[PDB]
Amino acid sequence: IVGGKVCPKGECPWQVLLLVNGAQLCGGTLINTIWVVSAAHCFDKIKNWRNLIAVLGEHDLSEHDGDEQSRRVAQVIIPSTYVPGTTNHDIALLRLHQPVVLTDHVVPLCLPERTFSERTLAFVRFSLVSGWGQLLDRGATALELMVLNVPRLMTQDCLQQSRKVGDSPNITEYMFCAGYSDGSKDSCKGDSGGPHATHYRGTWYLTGIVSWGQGCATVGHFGVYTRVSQYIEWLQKLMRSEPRPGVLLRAPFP
Amino acid sequence: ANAFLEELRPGSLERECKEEQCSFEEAREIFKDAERTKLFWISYSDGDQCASSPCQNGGSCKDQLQSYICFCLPAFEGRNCETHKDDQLICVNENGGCEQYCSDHTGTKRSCRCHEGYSLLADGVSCTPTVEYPCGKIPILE
Amino acid sequence: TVAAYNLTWKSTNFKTILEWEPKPVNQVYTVQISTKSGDWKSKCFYTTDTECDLTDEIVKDVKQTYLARVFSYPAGNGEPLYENSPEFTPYLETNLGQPTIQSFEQVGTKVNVTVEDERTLVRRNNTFLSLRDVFGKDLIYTLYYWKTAKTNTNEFLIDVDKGENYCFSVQAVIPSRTVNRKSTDSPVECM
Ligand SMILES: [Ca+2]
Ligand SMILES: [Ca+2]
Ligand SMILES: [Ca+2]
Ligand SMILES: [Ca+2]
Ligand SMILES: [Ca+2]
Ligand SMILES: [Ca+2]
Ligand SMILES: [Cl-]
Ligand SMILES: [Cl-]
Ligand SMILES: [Cl-]
Ligand SMILES: [Mg+2]
Ligand SMILES: [Mg+2]
Ligand SMILES: [Mg+2]
Ligand code: NA
Ligand SMILES: [Zn+2]
Ligand SMILES: [Zn+2]
Repeated sequence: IVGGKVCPKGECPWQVLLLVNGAQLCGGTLINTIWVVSAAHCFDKIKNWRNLIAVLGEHDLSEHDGDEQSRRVAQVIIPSTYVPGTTNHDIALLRLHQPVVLTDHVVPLCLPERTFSERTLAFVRFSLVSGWGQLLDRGATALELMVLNVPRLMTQDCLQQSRKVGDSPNITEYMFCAGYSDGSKDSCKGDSGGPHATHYRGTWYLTGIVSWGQGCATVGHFGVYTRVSQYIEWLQKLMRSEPRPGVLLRAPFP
Repeated sequence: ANAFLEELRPGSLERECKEEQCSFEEAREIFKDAERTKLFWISYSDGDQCASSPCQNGGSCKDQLQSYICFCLPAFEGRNCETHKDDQLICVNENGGCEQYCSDHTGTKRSCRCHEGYSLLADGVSCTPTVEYPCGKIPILE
Repeated sequence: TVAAYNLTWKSTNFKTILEWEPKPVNQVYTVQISTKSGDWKSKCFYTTDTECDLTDEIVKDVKQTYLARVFSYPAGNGEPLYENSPEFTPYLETNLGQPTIQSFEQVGTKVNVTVEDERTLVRRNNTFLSLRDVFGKDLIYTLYYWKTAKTNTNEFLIDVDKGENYCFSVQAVIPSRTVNRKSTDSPVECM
C-alpha cells in the first residue's frame, strides 16, 4: 500500500495473510469460518500445493502474538476462464482445512448479494484496501498491516482519465478502478488478494479484490480491482460443493 | 386602447396602462426616452406565467421573465411539484431505506431483508445480529 | 442506447433542474448527483423526461460543488452508457430571480422604496429562506430611477424633489461575481 496508514491492530479483522513454504505470498479476505477469497494470479507460480497457509489475526509480521491463527488451505478454486499471466477473472475461493475461531481480532467480511452490490455498494464513493505489500513501486514490503481509503470510478471515467499505454490490459466488466491518478496513493505488488471493503449503514461488505495496475501510484493511472459482484452466485455455489482430492480446482464460470 | 371622449385628457400611465392595456407607442409617448420605455415594456408585455397555475400538489408559483418558479410542499418535488416523494420507496432509491438488503415488490411496499447472522428489527428496515461475531462488524471498536 | 448530451444546469433562486438531450426512443434515464467526495444519489428513476429536478439535493449545502450524470438504460429494464454534467456550485452559479418592488412611501421629502423579499428554495426551519438570508452581505439591490442607488438591505431612502412623481426599477446583484452578477430588472413602478 503506497501512501496509506497502519491499520490499528484488530481493525481489519477479515484480512488474511497467505503464505507458501512459510514465505509471504499474498493477501486474502475471510468471508466465514472456512472460506477465504483472494486473487487467482497469486497462484500462478505455485508448485507445492500442500504447503499453502492462511494466517488470520495477523498484524505485525515481525512478532507472533496469541491472536494469530494459521490454517492449512485445503482447496484453491479458480475460474477456468482465468489465463495465467493475464488479468481477467482474478479471483480465487479458498477452503481452509479446519475453521478459524471468530474473536475480537478475527471476523469475516460480508459477501453481499449481487443486486445490493451493483445498485447500492457500487455508488458508495470510498472503500478501504489493505495489505502488507510494497510501500513503494519496487520498494520494500510492510511489516505492519497497511490500509488505504480509495474512491471508486465507473470504467468509462477510468478510461477517460487514464494515460494512454499500449500493451496494457483491458478493463473488463469483471473489473473496476479505484484510487487516485495524482501519484499519491494506491495498492501495490504484494497486496493482491486483499480486500477492497465497503462500509454501508453500519456493516462492511466485500466489493473488490486487489488485482493489478500500471505501476503503483503512477501519475495518470488507478488501481484495478476484481468486481466481486459478478461472482456472487459462482462463489455461493462452490461453497456448497463437496471436498475434492486435489488442491487446485478450476471451476467453470459462470 | 382608444375611446373618443376618454381621449381628451393628457397622457397617464395609470389610466392607459394600469387600468387599461396600452401599446408600445402609447407607453413610449409616456416615457419619451427609449431605454425607459424599454425596461417598462420588457416586464409589462411579458405576461404572468403563473396565470395557468402550473405548480401541482399545493405548490406556489412565483412569476419571472418568460418563466416561473414552483415552491413545493415538503412531500413533493419537480419543476411543477408533480413528483410524490412517498411514491419513490423503491430499492434504487437509497436502498429503499433498508439497512441491508432490499427487495422490490411492484404494486405493493418493498421489503427489507438481512444478511445471514442478522435478523430484521421491529421497524422492518434495520438489522440486528443473532450471533456473537456477525460479519462486517469490527468488535474491538465497539 | 445512446448517451445523453448537452447536459445543462438551469437554476434560479436555488430551484435547480438539470436538462439534457435527446428525446428517448426505446430507452429511459436515471440521474445521479454527488459532491466531489460524497456518495452518488439517484433521482428521476427510469424517467422518459429529459430533465430532472435536483433542488432538494443541492439545497442541503448551497456552497458545495456538485456533479451529475445521466444513465441511459434500454427499454425492458454491465455498467450503463452515461454522460457527466458540468460541475455546479449553486451559491456561485444560481441565477438571481426577478425582483418585485413591494412599496414606495414618501416619508418627508424622501421616498423609501421597499424591495419584496425574494424567496429561495432553501427551507430552513419550515419556511423558505430569502436571498438575503442565504447571501447576506454578498447580496445588494440596485435601483434605477428617474439615476442609480444601491442598498445593503431591501430598502432605498432616496432624495426627491417635492411633487414630481418618479419611476423606479430594482435589480438583485452579487457584486463579487464576475459572471451572472445580476437579476433581470423588476417591473417599473412609478409614483
Ligand atoms: Ca504477528
Ligand atoms: Ca386607452
Ligand atoms: Ca379609456
Ligand atoms: Ca400618447
Ligand atoms: Ca398615441
Ligand atoms: Ca412574467
Ligand atoms: Cl488446519
Ligand atoms: Cl502495478
Ligand atoms: Cl431578499
Ligand atoms: Mg387607476
Ligand atoms: Mg393611450
Ligand atoms: Mg408616438
Ligand atoms: Na496515480
Ligand atoms: Zn490481531
Ligand atoms: Zn502465526
